[PDB]
Amino acid sequence: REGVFVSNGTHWFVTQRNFYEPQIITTDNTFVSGNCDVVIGIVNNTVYDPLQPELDS
Amino acid sequence: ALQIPFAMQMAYRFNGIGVTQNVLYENQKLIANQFNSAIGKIQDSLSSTA
Ligand SMILES: *[C@@H]1O[C@H](CO)[C@@H](O[C@@H]2O[C@H](CO)[C@@H](O)[C@H](O)[C@H]2NC(C)=O)[C@H](O)[C@H]1NC(C)=O
Ligand SMILES: *[C@@H]1O[C@H](CO)[C@@H](O[C@@H]2O[C@H](CO)[C@@H](O)[C@H](O)[C@H]2NC(C)=O)[C@H](O)[C@H]1NC(C)=O
Ligand SMILES: *[C@@H]1O[C@H](CO)[C@@H](O)[C@H](O)[C@H]1NC(C)=O
Repeated sequence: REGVFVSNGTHWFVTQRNFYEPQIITTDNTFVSGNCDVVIGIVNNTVYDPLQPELDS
Repeated sequence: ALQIPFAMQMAYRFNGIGVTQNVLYENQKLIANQFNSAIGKIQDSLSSTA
């Protein structure tokens, strides 16, 4: 939604463009669009959902 | 100067004109072809119209 995905070599974060500030990737930082068969350079990872833990417990 | 992949640069640029950046990535090949054709047309236009 705002910022870009970066990686410190092992983990992926989403940070604002003009100033490093890594954050855990979640549904509050990313919006879904399309599928994985069209984008070029799309990588694989896991996006932690804030809602899942609340309902699981 | 900070490096950045050209594709992500155009994603920022599209964001700058109120278009969701997913539009660029889903249509990257079309945009590239249109841009190349535009450059070719410019080359043709300059070489003929003084
Ligand atoms: C990339 O950043 C992550 C996040 O800090 C690093 O993983 C953490 O490393 C610290 C040790 O410095 C641990 O205390 C944390 O528990 C780790 N996080 C998780 C979720 O396990 C990771 O090591 C960094 N990678 C590099 C190459 O620097
Ligand atoms: C990212 O993950 C997907 C699966 O979520 C991978 O897709 C696999 O692609 C290979 C090559 O065609 C297939 O044989 C597998 O069956 C696919 N997986 C599934 C679950 O269908 C994809 O290759 C991964 N890419 C990267 C860069 O990690
Ligand atoms: C990036 O460039 C490398 C070569 O340096 C190539 O192997 C890879 O497929 C390219 N990926 C993208 C998304 O352009």
